[PDB]
Amino acid sequence: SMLAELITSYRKSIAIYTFVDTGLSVHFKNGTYMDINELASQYGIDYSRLNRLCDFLIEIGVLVSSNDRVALSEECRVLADPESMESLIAKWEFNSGLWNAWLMYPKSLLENNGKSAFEIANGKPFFEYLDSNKLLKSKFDSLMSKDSDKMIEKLFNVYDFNQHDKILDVGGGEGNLLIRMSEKVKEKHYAVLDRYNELPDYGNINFIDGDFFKSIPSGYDLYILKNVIHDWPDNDAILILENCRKAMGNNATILLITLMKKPQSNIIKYFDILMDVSSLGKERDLTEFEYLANQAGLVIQDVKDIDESYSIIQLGVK
Amino acid sequence: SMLAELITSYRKSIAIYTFVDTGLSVHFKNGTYMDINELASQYGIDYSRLNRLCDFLIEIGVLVSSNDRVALSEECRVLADPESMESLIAKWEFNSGLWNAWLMYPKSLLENNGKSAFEIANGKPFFEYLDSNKLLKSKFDSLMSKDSDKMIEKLFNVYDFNQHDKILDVGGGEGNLLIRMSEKVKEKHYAVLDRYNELPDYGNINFIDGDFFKSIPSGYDLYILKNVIHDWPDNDAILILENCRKAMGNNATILLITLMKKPQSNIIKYFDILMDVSSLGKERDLTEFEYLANQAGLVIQDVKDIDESYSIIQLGVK
Ligand SMILES: Nc1ncnc2c1ncn2[C@@H]1O[C@H](CSCC[C@H](N)C(=O)O)[C@@H](O)[C@H]1O
Ligand SMILES: Nc1ncnc2c1ncn2[C@@H]1O[C@H](CSCC[C@H](N)C(=O)O)[C@@H](O)[C@H]1O
Ligand SMILES: [Cl-]
Ligand code: NA
Repeated sequence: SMLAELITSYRKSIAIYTFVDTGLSVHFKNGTYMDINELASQYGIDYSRLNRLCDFLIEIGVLVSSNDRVALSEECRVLADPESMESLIAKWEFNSGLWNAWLMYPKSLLENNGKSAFEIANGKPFFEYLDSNKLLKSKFDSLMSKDSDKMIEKLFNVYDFNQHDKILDVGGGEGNLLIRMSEKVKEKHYAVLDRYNELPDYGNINFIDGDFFKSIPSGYDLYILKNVIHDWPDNDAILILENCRKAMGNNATILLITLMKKPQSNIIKYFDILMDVSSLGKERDLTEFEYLANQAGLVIQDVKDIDESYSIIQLGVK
Repeated sequence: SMLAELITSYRKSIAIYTFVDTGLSVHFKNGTYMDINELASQYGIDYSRLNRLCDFLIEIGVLVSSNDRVALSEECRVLADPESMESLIAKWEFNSGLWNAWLMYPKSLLENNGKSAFEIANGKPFFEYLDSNKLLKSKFDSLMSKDSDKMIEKLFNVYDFNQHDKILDVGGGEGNLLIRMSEKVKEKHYAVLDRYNELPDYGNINFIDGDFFKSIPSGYDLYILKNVIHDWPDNDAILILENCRKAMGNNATILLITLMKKPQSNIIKYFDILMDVSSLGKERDLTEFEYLANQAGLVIQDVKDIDESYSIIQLGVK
């Protein structure tokens, strides 16, 4: 039945996770056809068990078959590229911490104690958990950087970054937004604020180890908040925006790069439940963003679509 | 996108898990509409968080909406019934033991050291884990009992159980197959063999605490193996059938009630990966069953369809 299919859908996700995690995926570049017997021998996997996994991946349209040889389907070819968005999701999404968070979604709803399903499952908030696991953080950080890679060209078209001299990426992680930005937009003071166990290095980017709940570095004319605000409950989001307001000058800009609840967005509902489970975060409409801005002592000056899901919100001091 | 959607489709599974586990589903009997605010108040869930879950359940076709009011979709009305197949799956499938088994699927393939993904994840094999968790075992056993409820009518008019005097259900669990069988096939000697922390009690049914790897009781003219063989690798399946051979008389019958890889067996690959991860089990075609029987000194006398996925295989002594 349709309902039976929905309940067992998670097995499709796990089949893809397994294909990548085993190291098999990177042998299927450019829709090339592989002998399963050969792969099984190389990796010391039982042929029959590997063939049964491939049969399932054929059934769900990830693999195609021809003369006892298997290739990635046209739509799933990106899975052979380890730097593809889909590969980076497959290498992050199924980490034991986030996987177990989902089981505590019901408990997190019934308790209503300000603890996310993730914190109930793992005994630590999401970003504390990442702070304690270097390899898992690099997998998350890599996925976030790929999001900046996919958006930078769309971003240039909707906002003139060249009008700014000093730019701070607030919660910028690896700082890939500014790395990509620095390729077209030259002779700027580029800086990134995040939580770092070790400060990263890249060109003349000023990486600052800090905490946007405590303070925001002053003296920047542009403050960028990309995929930050949706992580946080209202009060936490207001504190970040308020710390930004107190740090910034009267002629300075805050630019939110954010998913926004718009009429057509299936994808925002998937992010909404992920944000809830991960950190009691949420996706917001323009009215909810207006509320955050007003509470923080800011005003929205401009709103523009980056694409169907993503938008820029330009704020100044009220 | 189609690949991205397959990777995140587990969230659909968790959404239904959550809807049942919170106890929300039983509130929606007879396709009646509910106010989401009243629902939230009844269960002490934050209204906004419950609304966001409901928006996801509408998107995936579990709920239908009329403004602030939601009802179960025609296809998902069974979630209101706590005794439905889909409800019993939702209450079993997402136990932390089996959920975490899926993460160890890649390691189980690469290790190839006779240990299931379940045993790697949980530190003990599937049926040992159920031995030590009574509440979880009752949820597993209930789901198995429902499978018997579903096929007993089709099973009656495919095999004449009335021709036998003494019947043993080997790995029969709660013994629901014989319970339901006894309703229309009366004045028989019914017996169930399984591993029990406490003996079930029903009518004249002889519940026997045993281990089908060690011995099968003698003196029954019918031995039923329903949904047992597919749990086991070839060597364990042969041993079970060997123990049935050594127990049974020359005039006695073994009846395998089993999922079979046959033409128009739609959902066999889903069960196949489940059996692999759970206990290094597998689904088999008639040839593979032929091999198991021959190795255990048995002969396939008859094969018949129960439905599109389930078959009966009639065995006698070679
Ligand atoms: N207290 C805090 N102070 C600063 N940065 C924080 C923080 N808590 C979380 N973050 C950072 O907020 C980021 C959210 S993910 C978004 C990353 C990046 N802006 C991008 O769009 O690709 C992470 O890099 C995380 O480390
Ligand atoms: N060593 C063993 N000896 C006896 N029964 C065993 C066993 N290992 C597993 N089982 C039982 O095998 C069954 C597999 S599930 C199938 C149950 C039932 N025949 C039905 O079709 O609904 C479980 O009840 C489990 O407890
Ligand atoms: Cl939330
Ligand atoms: Na960045």
